[PDB]
Amino acid sequence: SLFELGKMILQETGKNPAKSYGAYGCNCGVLGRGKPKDATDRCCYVHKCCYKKLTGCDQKKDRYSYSWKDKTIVCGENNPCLKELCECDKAVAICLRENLNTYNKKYRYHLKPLCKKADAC
Amino acid sequence: SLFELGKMILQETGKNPAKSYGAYGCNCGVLGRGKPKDATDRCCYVHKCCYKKLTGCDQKKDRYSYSWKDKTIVCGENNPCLKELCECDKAVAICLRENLNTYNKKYRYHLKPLCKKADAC
Repeated sequence: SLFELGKMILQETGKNPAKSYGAYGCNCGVLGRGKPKDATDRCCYVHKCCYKKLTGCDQKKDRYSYSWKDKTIVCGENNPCLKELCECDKAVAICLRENLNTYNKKYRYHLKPLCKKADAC
Repeated sequence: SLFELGKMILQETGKNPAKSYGAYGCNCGVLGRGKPKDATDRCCYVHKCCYKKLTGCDQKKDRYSYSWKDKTIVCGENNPCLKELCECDKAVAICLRENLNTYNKKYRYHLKPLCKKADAC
Protein backbone atom coordinates (compact mmCIF):
# COMPACT_ATOMS: atom_id res chain seq x y z
CA SER A 1 0.00 0.00 0.00
CA LEU A 2 0.87 3.71 -0.04
CA PHE A 3 1.76 3.39 3.65
CA GLU A 4 4.59 0.94 2.98
CA LEU A 5 5.74 2.90 -0.06
CA GLY A 6 5.91 6.24 1.74
CA LYS A 7 7.62 4.64 4.71
CA MET A 8 10.17 3.00 2.42
CA ILE A 9 10.89 6.27 0.65
CA LEU A 10 11.40 7.97 4.00
CA GLN A 11 13.63 5.16 5.21
CA GLU A 12 15.79 5.10 2.11
CA THR A 13 15.94 8.80 1.19
CA GLY A 14 15.32 10.40 4.58
CA LYS A 15 13.07 12.90 2.84
CA ASN A 16 9.38 13.60 3.36
CA PRO A 17 7.92 11.39 0.60
CA ALA A 18 4.89 13.56 -0.15
CA LYS A 19 6.93 16.77 -0.20
CA SER A 20 9.81 15.55 -2.32
CA TYR A 21 8.15 12.91 -4.49
CA GLY A 22 4.40 13.51 -4.39
CA ALA A 23 4.66 16.01 -7.23
CA TYR A 24 8.07 15.91 -8.89
CA GLY A 25 8.88 15.86 -12.59
CA CYS A 26 6.68 13.90 -14.97
CA ASN A 27 6.54 10.59 -13.09
CA CYS A 28 6.88 11.19 -9.35
CA GLY A 29 3.31 11.79 -8.26
CA VAL A 30 -0.31 10.93 -8.85
CA LEU A 31 -0.58 12.14 -12.45
CA GLY A 32 0.57 9.12 -14.46
CA ARG A 33 3.78 9.05 -16.48
CA GLY A 34 5.81 11.29 -18.79
CA LYS A 35 9.31 11.64 -20.25
CA PRO A 36 11.61 11.70 -17.19
CA LYS A 37 13.05 15.09 -16.25
CA ASP A 38 16.00 13.51 -14.43
CA ALA A 39 17.32 10.49 -12.52
CA THR A 40 14.85 10.91 -9.68
CA ASP A 41 12.07 11.26 -12.23
CA ARG A 42 13.22 8.09 -13.97
CA CYS A 43 12.95 6.13 -10.70
CA CYS A 44 9.26 6.98 -10.52
CA TYR A 45 8.75 6.13 -14.18
CA VAL A 46 10.15 2.65 -13.64
CA HIS A 47 8.10 2.40 -10.46
CA LYS A 48 4.83 3.14 -12.26
CA CYS A 49 5.79 0.66 -14.96
CA CYS A 50 6.55 -1.82 -12.20
CA TYR A 51 3.01 -1.34 -10.91
CA LYS A 52 1.52 -2.15 -14.33
CA LYS A 53 3.02 -5.63 -14.51
CA LEU A 54 1.23 -6.45 -11.25
CA THR A 55 -1.63 -8.92 -11.54
CA GLY A 56 -4.49 -8.88 -9.04
CA CYS A 57 -3.29 -6.93 -6.02
CA ASP A 58 -3.98 -3.22 -5.46
CA GLN A 59 -0.70 -1.30 -5.27
CA LYS A 60 -2.43 1.55 -3.45
CA LYS A 61 -4.62 -0.34 -0.98
CA ASP A 62 -3.02 -3.73 -0.38
CA ARG A 63 -0.66 -3.85 2.57
CA TYR A 64 2.27 -6.25 2.71
CA SER A 65 5.00 -7.27 5.15
CA TYR A 66 8.57 -6.09 4.86
CA SER A 67 11.54 -5.92 7.20
CA TRP A 68 13.82 -2.93 7.75
CA LYS A 69 16.41 -5.03 9.58
CA ASP A 70 19.91 -3.53 9.44
CA LYS A 71 18.44 -0.56 7.59
CA THR A 72 17.76 -2.66 4.50
CA ILE A 73 14.37 -3.26 2.96
CA VAL A 74 13.48 -6.95 2.88
CA CYS A 75 10.16 -7.95 1.33
CA GLY A 76 9.28 -11.00 3.39
CA GLU A 77 5.87 -11.06 1.79
CA ASN A 78 4.11 -14.34 1.18
CA ASN A 79 1.99 -13.42 -1.84
CA PRO A 80 3.40 -13.37 -5.40
CA CYS A 81 1.58 -10.14 -6.32
CA LEU A 82 2.25 -8.58 -2.92
CA LYS A 83 5.88 -9.75 -2.95
CA GLU A 84 6.18 -8.21 -6.40
CA LEU A 85 4.40 -5.08 -5.19
CA CYS A 86 6.83 -4.78 -2.30
CA GLU A 87 9.81 -5.14 -4.65
CA CYS A 88 8.40 -2.36 -6.83
CA ASP A 89 8.24 -0.07 -3.80
CA LYS A 90 11.65 -1.11 -2.49
CA ALA A 91 13.15 -0.47 -5.92
CA VAL A 92 11.88 3.08 -6.18
CA ALA A 93 12.80 3.94 -2.59
CA ILE A 94 16.32 2.72 -3.30
CA CYS A 95 16.49 4.47 -6.68
CA LEU A 96 15.31 7.76 -5.20
CA ARG A 97 18.04 7.61 -2.55
CA GLU A 98 20.72 6.69 -5.09
CA ASN A 99 19.84 9.81 -7.06
CA LEU A 100 19.53 12.33 -4.24
CA ASN A 101 22.61 14.17 -5.54
CA THR A 102 20.83 15.32 -8.71
CA TYR A 103 17.49 15.89 -7.02
CA ASN A 104 16.19 19.27 -8.16
CA LYS A 105 13.47 21.15 -6.27
CA LYS A 106 12.71 22.99 -9.53
CA TYR A 107 10.88 19.89 -10.76
CA ARG A 108 8.40 20.09 -7.89
CA TYR A 109 4.94 21.31 -8.89
CA HIS A 110 1.55 22.32 -7.52
CA LEU A 111 -0.16 21.47 -10.81
CA LYS A 112 0.59 19.35 -13.91
CA PRO A 113 3.94 20.36 -15.48
CA LEU A 114 4.76 20.47 -19.20
CA CYS A 115 5.70 16.86 -19.90
CA LYS A 116 6.71 15.14 -23.13
CA LYS A 117 5.47 11.62 -23.87
CA ALA A 118 6.36 8.54 -21.89
CA ASP A 119 6.88 5.44 -24.00
CA ALA A 120 4.97 2.19 -23.37
CA CYS A 121 6.41 0.63 -20.18
CA SER B 1 -9.45 19.18 -11.47
CA LEU B 2 -6.68 20.27 -9.11
CA PHE B 3 -6.90 23.68 -10.76
CA GLU B 4 -10.54 24.30 -9.77
CA LEU B 5 -10.02 22.73 -6.35
CA GLY B 6 -7.01 24.95 -5.69
CA LYS B 7 -8.88 28.01 -6.89
CA MET B 8 -11.79 27.14 -4.59
CA ILE B 9 -9.49 26.64 -1.63
CA LEU B 10 -7.81 29.96 -2.35
CA GLN B 11 -11.19 31.68 -2.64
CA GLU B 12 -12.64 30.19 0.55
CA THR B 13 -9.59 30.13 2.83
CA GLY B 14 -7.53 32.95 1.35
CA LYS B 15 -4.52 30.71 1.84
CA ASN B 16 -2.20 29.41 -0.87
CA PRO B 17 -3.71 25.94 -1.44
CA ALA B 18 -0.52 24.01 -2.25
CA LYS B 19 1.49 25.47 0.61
CA SER B 20 -1.26 25.18 3.22
CA TYR B 21 -3.07 22.03 2.09
CA GLY B 22 -0.88 20.30 -0.50
CA ALA B 23 0.50 17.99 2.18
CA TYR B 24 -1.43 18.71 5.39
CA GLY B 25 -1.89 15.96 7.96
CA CYS B 26 -2.79 12.44 6.90
CA ASN B 27 -5.50 13.24 4.34
CA CYS B 28 -4.70 16.51 2.55
CA GLY B 29 -2.73 16.13 -0.66
CA VAL B 30 -1.16 13.12 -2.37
CA LEU B 31 -1.10 10.30 0.21
CA GLY B 32 -4.47 8.62 0.62
CA ARG B 33 -6.68 8.67 3.69
CA GLY B 34 -5.07 8.21 7.09
CA LYS B 35 -6.60 8.89 10.50
CA PRO B 36 -7.32 12.65 10.56
CA LYS B 37 -5.03 14.63 12.86
CA ASP B 38 -7.60 17.41 13.25
CA ALA B 39 -10.63 19.17 11.78
CA THR B 40 -8.74 20.48 8.75
CA ASP B 41 -7.37 17.01 8.07
CA ARG B 42 -10.89 15.64 8.47
CA CYS B 43 -12.15 17.90 5.66
CA CYS B 44 -9.62 16.27 3.36
CA TYR B 45 -10.65 12.83 4.61
CA VAL B 46 -14.29 13.57 3.74
CA HIS B 47 -13.08 15.04 0.45
CA LYS B 48 -11.23 11.86 -0.53
CA CYS B 49 -14.26 9.78 0.47
CA CYS B 50 -16.37 12.16 -1.63
CA TYR B 51 -14.10 11.45 -4.61
CA LYS B 52 -14.56 7.69 -4.26
CA LYS B 53 -18.26 8.00 -5.13
CA LEU B 54 -17.49 9.68 -8.47
CA THR B 55 -18.58 7.64 -11.49
CA GLY B 56 -16.83 8.19 -14.80
CA CYS B 57 -14.87 11.38 -14.15
CA ASP B 58 -11.28 11.89 -12.98
CA GLN B 59 -11.02 14.24 -10.02
CA LYS B 60 -7.36 14.97 -10.80
CA LYS B 61 -7.51 15.82 -14.50
CA ASP B 62 -11.13 16.58 -15.41
CA ARG B 63 -12.03 20.24 -15.80
CA TYR B 64 -15.41 21.57 -14.68
CA SER B 65 -17.41 24.78 -14.63
CA TYR B 66 -18.18 26.66 -11.45
CA SER B 67 -18.71 30.28 -10.65
CA TRP B 68 -17.89 32.48 -7.69
CA LYS B 69 -20.98 34.61 -7.18
CA ASP B 70 -21.33 36.87 -4.16
CA LYS B 71 -18.40 35.04 -2.59
CA THR B 72 -20.15 31.71 -2.96
CA ILE B 73 -18.91 28.71 -4.91
CA VAL B 74 -21.66 27.74 -7.32
CA CYS B 75 -21.12 24.54 -9.29
CA GLY B 76 -22.42 24.79 -12.84
CA GLU B 77 -21.55 21.65 -14.82
CA ASN B 78 -24.36 19.89 -16.67
CA ASN B 79 -22.49 16.61 -16.42
CA PRO B 80 -23.63 14.70 -13.28
CA CYS B 81 -20.17 13.40 -12.31
CA LEU B 82 -18.42 16.71 -12.94
CA LYS B 83 -21.15 18.43 -10.93
CA GLU B 84 -20.61 15.92 -8.12
CA LEU B 85 -16.85 16.38 -8.39
CA CYS B 86 -17.40 20.12 -8.18
CA GLU B 87 -19.53 19.65 -5.06
CA CYS B 88 -16.79 17.56 -3.43
CA ASP B 89 -14.27 20.32 -4.05
CA LYS B 90 -16.64 23.06 -2.92
CA ALA B 91 -17.35 21.14 0.29
CA VAL B 92 -13.68 20.68 1.20
CA ALA B 93 -12.90 24.31 0.37
CA ILE B 94 -15.69 25.46 2.66
CA CYS B 95 -14.71 22.92 5.30
CA LEU B 96 -11.10 24.08 5.22
CA ARG B 97 -12.13 27.73 5.68
CA GLU B 98 -14.48 26.78 8.51
CA ASN B 99 -11.64 25.08 10.38
CA LEU B 100 -9.01 27.75 9.80
CA ASN B 101 -9.14 28.49 13.53
CA THR B 102 -7.48 25.18 14.40
CA TYR B 103 -5.10 25.02 11.45
CA ASN B 104 -1.74 23.60 12.49
CA LYS B 105 1.36 24.60 10.52
CA LYS B 106 3.15 21.72 12.26
CA TYR B 107 0.98 19.44 10.11
CA ARG B 108 1.66 21.47 6.94
CA TYR B 109 4.17 18.85 5.76
CA HIS B 110 3.21 15.98 8.07
CA LEU B 111 5.18 12.75 7.72
CA LYS B 112 2.41 10.51 6.39
CA PRO B 113 4.25 7.36 7.52
CA LEU B 114 3.46 8.60 11.05
CA CYS B 115 -0.27 8.43 10.27
CA LYS B 116 -2.60 5.76 11.66
CA LYS B 117 -4.83 3.60 9.46
CA ALA B 118 -8.02 5.30 8.25
CA ASP B 119 -11.58 4.07 8.60
CA ALA B 120 -13.16 2.83 5.39
CA CYS B 121 -15.34 5.41 3.62
